Amino acid sequence: NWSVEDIVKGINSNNLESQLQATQAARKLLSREKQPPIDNIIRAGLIPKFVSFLGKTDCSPIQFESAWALTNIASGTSEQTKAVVDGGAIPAFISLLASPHAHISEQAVWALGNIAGDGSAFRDLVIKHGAIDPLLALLAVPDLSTLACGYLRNLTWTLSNLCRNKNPAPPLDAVEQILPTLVRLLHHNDPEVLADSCWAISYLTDGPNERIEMVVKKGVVPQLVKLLGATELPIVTPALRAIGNIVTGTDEQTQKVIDAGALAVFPSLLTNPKTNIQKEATWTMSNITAGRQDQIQQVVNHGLVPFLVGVLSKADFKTQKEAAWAITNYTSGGTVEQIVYLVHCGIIEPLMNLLSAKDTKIIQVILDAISNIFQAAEKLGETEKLSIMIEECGGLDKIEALQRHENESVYKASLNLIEKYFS
Amino acid sequence: KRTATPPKKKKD
Repeated sequence: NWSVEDIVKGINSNNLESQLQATQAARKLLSREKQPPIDNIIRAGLIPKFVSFLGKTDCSPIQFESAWALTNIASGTSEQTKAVVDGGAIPAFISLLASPHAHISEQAVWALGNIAGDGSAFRDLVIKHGAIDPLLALLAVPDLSTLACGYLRNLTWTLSNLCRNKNPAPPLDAVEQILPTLVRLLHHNDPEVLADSCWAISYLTDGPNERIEMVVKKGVVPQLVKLLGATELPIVTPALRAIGNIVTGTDEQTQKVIDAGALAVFPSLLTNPKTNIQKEATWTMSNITAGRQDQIQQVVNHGLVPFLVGVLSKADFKTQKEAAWAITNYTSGGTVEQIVYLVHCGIIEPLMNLLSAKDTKIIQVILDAISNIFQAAEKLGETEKLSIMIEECGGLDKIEALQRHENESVYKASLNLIEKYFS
Repeated sequence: KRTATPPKKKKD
């Protein structure tokens, strides 16, 4: 449990072994659990010394200790990672990546992962120094099983961070250089490797449809669905996020998701005990019901409309908001037959009960959905029956009360409905 | 249509 001053005295000596001991003391000090002294170590000016030690090919232990210490420093605030980067650590770690000693290279992977995880700028800087080539060279083996578990996990997490963050998104050339190894890692059996790969794919699918197309062309959607059916939540969460991001794009990408068999999993996702899983699944359903009428009909065929009715009847308010969005998209883009089927599944009562809330946006969404349903009824000449139904459930009172809402669109919609169909 | 693993991690 050395002091900062003792570590400084040791590192400033002209003895390689004394420097090694002081660097190990620094590592152990920065490895503590309760408030490691990162800021005090930075103020002592020890980062350049560790960076210099990184290059002592003749003394592997000092390389390892300085790498560990710099890793733990770069794991903190953006300012501390900036200190590490300003010390010149990126090229030294990239050089260490090719060390004959495996633990040194693993520590280099770890440090570069932290630096890239800082944000977009440091990610692009790590990429510019040329880390992707040696990193992927570490994984260029016939069978990933020959590599050590921790080594592979750290490599996967570092790559996931190299795929992470937006504004700007990762350079396209780097994504193309990384994607094959990411696909090979997405087929590995270790749960942590799988979760990190799914998070990387999630990051890469968040953005314009061209990035989504990059990912989908690699043919990873079936594996993403398979993992969506996984038992480990750490795997299902990123897989569900990736599938949702994929279906936020073109109708053909959403259709590739559907062909993979994703809908079959949603009965359990829309009833999943974890609120976030339910919310993400309902949002995915909302973006699927905004697609083609063929895709709406595929939502119907899989028996997912009753599950949406259920979510609308009882769920977290945010999941209920996503469900109202899904219903309004369904009604806007659906056939008269599909809107009728939706009514027969019992949407009117829950959708009305949700008009007594205090969120103006959902009130507008619901009134728009009801306008669409009334339009379909007019198409079939059943406007009066729908009116009787919205009455018996106690909705008419809700609409006539919304007529007195501060918002203008709520006022207009409530009135319009009352006067057109209820008078 | 409309629109996590720790970024940084310490050793020990």
